[PDB]
Amino acid sequence: SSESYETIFSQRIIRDLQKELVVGALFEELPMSSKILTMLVEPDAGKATWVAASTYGTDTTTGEEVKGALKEIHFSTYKLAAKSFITDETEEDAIFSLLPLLRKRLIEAHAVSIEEAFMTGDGSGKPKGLLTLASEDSAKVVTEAKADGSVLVTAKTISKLRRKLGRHGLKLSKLVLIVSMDAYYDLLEDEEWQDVAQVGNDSVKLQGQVGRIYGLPVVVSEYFPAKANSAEFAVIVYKDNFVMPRQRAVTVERERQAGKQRDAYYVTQRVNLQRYFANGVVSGTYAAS
Amino acid sequence: SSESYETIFSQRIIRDLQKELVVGALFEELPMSSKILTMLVEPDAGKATWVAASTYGTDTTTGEEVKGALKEIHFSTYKLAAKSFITDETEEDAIFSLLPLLRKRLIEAHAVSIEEAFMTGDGSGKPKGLLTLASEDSAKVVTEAKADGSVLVTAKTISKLRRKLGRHGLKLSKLVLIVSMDAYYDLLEDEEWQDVAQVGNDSVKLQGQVGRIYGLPVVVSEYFPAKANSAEFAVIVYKDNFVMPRQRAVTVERERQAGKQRDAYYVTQRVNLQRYFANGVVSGTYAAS
Amino acid sequence: SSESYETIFSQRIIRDLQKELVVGALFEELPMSSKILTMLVEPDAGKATWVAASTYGTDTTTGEEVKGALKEIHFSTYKLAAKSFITDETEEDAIFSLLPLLRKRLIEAHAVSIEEAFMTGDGSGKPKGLLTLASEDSAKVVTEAKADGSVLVTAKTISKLRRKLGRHGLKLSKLVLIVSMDAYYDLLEDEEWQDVAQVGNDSVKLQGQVGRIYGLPVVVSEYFPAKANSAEFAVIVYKDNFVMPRQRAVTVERERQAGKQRDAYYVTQRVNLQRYFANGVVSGTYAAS
Repeated sequence: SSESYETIFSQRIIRDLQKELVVGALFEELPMSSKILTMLVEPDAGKATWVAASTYGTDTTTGEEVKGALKEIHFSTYKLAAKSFITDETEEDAIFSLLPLLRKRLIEAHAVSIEEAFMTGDGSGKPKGLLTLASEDSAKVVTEAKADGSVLVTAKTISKLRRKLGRHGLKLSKLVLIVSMDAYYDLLEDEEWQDVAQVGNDSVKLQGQVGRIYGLPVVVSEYFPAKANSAEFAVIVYKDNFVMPRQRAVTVERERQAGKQRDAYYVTQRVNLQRYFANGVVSGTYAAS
Repeated sequence: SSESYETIFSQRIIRDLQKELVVGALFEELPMSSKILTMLVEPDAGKATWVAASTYGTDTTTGEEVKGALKEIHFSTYKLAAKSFITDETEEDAIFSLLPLLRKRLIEAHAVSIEEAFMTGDGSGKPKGLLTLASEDSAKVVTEAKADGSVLVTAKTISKLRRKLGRHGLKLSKLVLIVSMDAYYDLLEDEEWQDVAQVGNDSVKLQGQVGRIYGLPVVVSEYFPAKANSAEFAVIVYKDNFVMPRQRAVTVERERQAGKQRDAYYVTQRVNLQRYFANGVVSGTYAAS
Repeated sequence: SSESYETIFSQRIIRDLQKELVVGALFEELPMSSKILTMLVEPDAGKATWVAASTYGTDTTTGEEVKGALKEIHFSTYKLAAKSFITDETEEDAIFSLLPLLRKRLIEAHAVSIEEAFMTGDGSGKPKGLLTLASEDSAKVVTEAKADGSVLVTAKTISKLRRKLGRHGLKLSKLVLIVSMDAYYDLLEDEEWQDVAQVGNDSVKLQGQVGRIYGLPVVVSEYFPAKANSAEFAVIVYKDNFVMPRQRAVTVERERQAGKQRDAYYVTQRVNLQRYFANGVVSGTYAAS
């Protein structure tokens, strides 16, 4: 029964460390059931939470006001499988000497691809990657870094970032920056630490990454191209939208033959990631020029 | 059925979850029953009690001696509702248990709004804003620290007020400091340790607040404006002044229809916030101007 | 008599403890029992076999997708010889137990050789060693130190090599620094300890390797050849790079003759160092360059 049902109820426990890789791999889990879970509902957007039941009934104007929100929350993943195989038909002598050994790895690059696409995705097949949202959140903000040539990615930069988001965001609570390595490359190994960067070690407090640019322990991760023109910087409020419609129980399907003298194990995934607004990130930019 | 009246005390123990929002909420017990509780007392703000029996009631100077008081101790609350939809209609395709998938959110932001209103409010409908309460007694001791950038009082004025109100308040009964994360970047990322400060664990034996200098386990959490002028500290005897005069358990109101492809949610919360005497609270400042 | 079986238990338990000599090597040991574990796959080097299976998997380059990746992962370990008879003519004096002194130091230098061989080894009969496995990748980098003159060498080295380890694992898991005490003579009695060099216990905290560099902890001692041109360092994530593919160990034959009457304790051992990737480590360098 090698590569049947004897281990596959535990590689998902490995995925219980893979999704626990903090490139950003939880905003909020949205457990589910069907194909799509839809709510047409209008989120806490335009508030009005409590009223005192007392003074001015919305005090004239505007009505709704700004959305709202309708879009909707027809929320839906894809099969984001990282289906694998080996040839079992080789190791066929009561082995069982591979059993985490051939995994913890599948589950890795599985998740690595997952957050890779979470920079480098869309909605197609994989959901949104944020560089797609970067180029379209109307905050490709230019020209920040001249980048890879006569550069000063400072924090007046990041001040324009934060004062181009805290609008739609809240203010420094929580809100996140997500960057490149090249960001915390040359904006570390320096005394800048511009208003801040360096490092704010801090350890422990909360989720704890690298840097603490205004306390924000940043996401390098980076699935960018360097090449001067991308983002490094991704200023956005973590605790707003950008939620994770992660759906279901993962069923790797250790199918057998399938010829080629091999056996094939269908490292599934059905999760998704999605927002709640018109806007989202502040995007670079940190451009060719 | 569903949002009709059934998941009920559910949302009350959810309110038990963010009763534990750790900012002002840990206060003094009060299941009211009338509209406004009114007590009467010329309170702890003047007398000077007890007799030396033979020796006397202190003749000419003085006897009244000031005010007083004849205010008196009426306890005036309002209500926190929560008005928002959920479509309890198109979604009927067999989940409903989906209520926990849908809920909390509003009761969350409800409570968020609640304690931010405690920081920021006007007295009316929400109670009085904590910085406003810092403003009206001029707990603003401008400008101890100065305008967001090399800002200079560690616990210095805090020890000044650990003598000033720390006097009709005391020392570590209760004594707290709500701060900013701008302020957390000041006096955490710290080396001192004045009494306690570093790193803000700090011994422990507290109540759960982020950082601790001296023996004041500290609120950061921060619901003011940052920017140069706010009170980035909050030196208040957290056991004397400012009780919550609550009313009841918050009742939720699962009215359904309320027509036209939607429904009707109300979550009537009547806790409050009220003090007694003059001033058992300082704060900041730390000031632009 | 002695020189025989009743020793071996009380001998291999001594081996069961310097088993834990951790003085360079400690991984997750692949156990074996046959001979070769040979695995017929290409590891993590782009697959990550993600699927939409749905949209369009970019019909151009390349497929697999890059070099290579099957080595193949063969694993027949290495029979490790130590050997030393004793005064095998004189526990006819029934000493039972001078060997509690008289043994174990054989396990001492035995394991001394083991770990040296492990981190400095040719490939053959052992497997490979660290600076040796450093020594074909051009991880000999340039020119962070300069011929042991102006050797005040900090962590900029470690910064850009940390960015080299900004790689495909994480940050600081594991990411280490098997070092030299002359490499410590750079950054012991440094005034910096810039990021961190010292105390690196720092409490004590991690394995037994105190001194850390952002958590890059310390293994010095009699491995690095000096005069600048070996590494000062061993910047390797212990996780992704390497495991131990061991099988057996001590099944020492305490054979007898061996002339002038002494007992051939023909000492056995079988463990392994072997890798997967292209790169697992850059280190130093720290060169005469």
